[PDB]
Amino acid sequence: HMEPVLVVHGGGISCERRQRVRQGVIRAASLGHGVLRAGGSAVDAVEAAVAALEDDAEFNAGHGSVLTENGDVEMDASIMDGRDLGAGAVSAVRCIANPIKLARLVMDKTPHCFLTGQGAAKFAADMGISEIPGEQLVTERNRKRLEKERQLGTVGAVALDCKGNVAYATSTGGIVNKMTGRVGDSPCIGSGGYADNSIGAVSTTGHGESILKVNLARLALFHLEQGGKTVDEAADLALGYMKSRLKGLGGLILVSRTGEWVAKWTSTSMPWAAVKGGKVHAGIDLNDTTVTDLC
Amino acid sequence: HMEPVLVVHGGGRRQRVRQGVIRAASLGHGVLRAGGSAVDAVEAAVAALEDDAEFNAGHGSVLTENGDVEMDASIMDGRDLGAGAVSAVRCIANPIKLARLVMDKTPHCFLTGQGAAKFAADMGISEIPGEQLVTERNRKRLEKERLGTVGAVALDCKGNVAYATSTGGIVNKMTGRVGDSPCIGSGGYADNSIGAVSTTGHGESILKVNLARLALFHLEQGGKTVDEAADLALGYMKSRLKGLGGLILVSRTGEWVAKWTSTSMPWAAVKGGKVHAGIDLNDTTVTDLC
Ligand code: NA
Ligand code: NA
Repeated sequence: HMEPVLVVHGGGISCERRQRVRQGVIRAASLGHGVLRAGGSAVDAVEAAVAALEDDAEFNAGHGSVLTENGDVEMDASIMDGRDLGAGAVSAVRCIANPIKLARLVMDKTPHCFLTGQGAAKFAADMGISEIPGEQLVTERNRKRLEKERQLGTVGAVALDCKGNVAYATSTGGIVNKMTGRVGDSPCIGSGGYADNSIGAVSTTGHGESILKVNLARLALFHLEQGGKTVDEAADLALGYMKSRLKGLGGLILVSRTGEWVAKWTSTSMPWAAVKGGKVHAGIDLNDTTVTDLC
Repeated sequence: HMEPVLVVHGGGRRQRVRQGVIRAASLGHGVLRAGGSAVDAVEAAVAALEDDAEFNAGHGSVLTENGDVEMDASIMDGRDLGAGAVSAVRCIANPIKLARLVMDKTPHCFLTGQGAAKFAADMGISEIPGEQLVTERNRKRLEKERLGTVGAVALDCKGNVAYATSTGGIVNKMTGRVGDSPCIGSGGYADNSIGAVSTTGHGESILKVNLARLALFHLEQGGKTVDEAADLALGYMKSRLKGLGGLILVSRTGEWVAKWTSTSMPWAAVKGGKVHAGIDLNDTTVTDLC
């Protein structure tokens, strides 16, 4: 039996904002950790944590997603089971409250790993999931950001369950003013995340095009798997390469198969929280990390 | 200035198929001999395979559950890691040519569905009637259910590498299913520091192991040949997931290979005046370029 670990991240700050964002990552991580403490799977727990961050309007996924060039919300998500490399993903999903829950259904109920657009909507209907009015996903802060851009990152979770299984989930609204039908890294296995019981699990955030081009999640783990490196060093190398090769900035969370974990970023900030044992860890910048008793 | 290489593959009547891969690799190699880029050359080769009704890509793509064609394609420039991809494209003759415009004309790497059609429109590319991409063999195969991808890799005269991959997907597939072909690291990968790969076979498996980047991971922790890297990458997919397929690979120094674990994989390569081609472990031919 392994001691379970759940890590979450938000994206990339009106001080009353800092505090709600911090509260949101702590809530989603404690929620996912609760699943693991009850004997649920790593997959069950990442789904739960990421669906909570989707429902939280302060984060760029589900409700609160950034807007496309058309003032529309288009969402991407992916989930992976490190035991059998099971995977599900959805891209350019519209009018769906919880894209990560649809991605998990692609994984579990179809022989495919990735559905897009109208195909993903049809499958959602076949699963009994209802469409919601598009404007319910849109916030006034995001309308404003859209106008500004015409003259935020992802959400994610990694887990290690009591049986030694790892999983990631990632979900996002994308990048503000994106072209209709743009697909970023978050639904793409290898880039937005990767999970393998032989190594570990990763979920990423940042400049999606750079993340895709270096396959950042899978890269962090190649570094971990070849030896002589801790989770910290493996993550700094992977993010180090993205920055040096492409100038692309971002962040990642990583949990090894032995339960060591890290949150690292080369952007200015990355909301994150982790729960292991009886302690909750969280922060946003280099200097504001806190640790408190779980309850 | 390096000796240039172009490799192509098909998926998984045998003479027409063999002629196709050879025609495609010679076309792409001519681009390189004229001093065109690795990207130029992979685009040209895959577009030839798209146009050839014998290969599952572009004209000749397999049909979805609704008897429709939906195509995926990707391209990557190993010099700066530039990349473009499209998924679930309908009514477009040349998906790889759209993928290349995504790479060169947008600040994005991947477009899907109706957004990709809108971008095609912005670029001046016409939609064609959908039935034009449909052959009778494919209407037939769709009945029976009630072929893989195509690819190229290239090394050019200045030492740059690139891949392209394009596919119609899998017969009777779910609407909006996306496979490995448009996904960077899985349908292919290219990086001047190592090499380029393009893949074919069971797409979900190729996605789960990121087959293309995996082949290169084996190649880059040196003292391994391109053959060994391919067998390792492919051997892991077979053993871990029982997934079969194949790949083509060329290193930054010009060594190249075509490997597969499926029953066959049409392939061709052109290097130093010679054209190599095959379908099975047996029937390999080498002839001079004319
Ligand atoms: Na949200
Ligand atoms: Na074709």
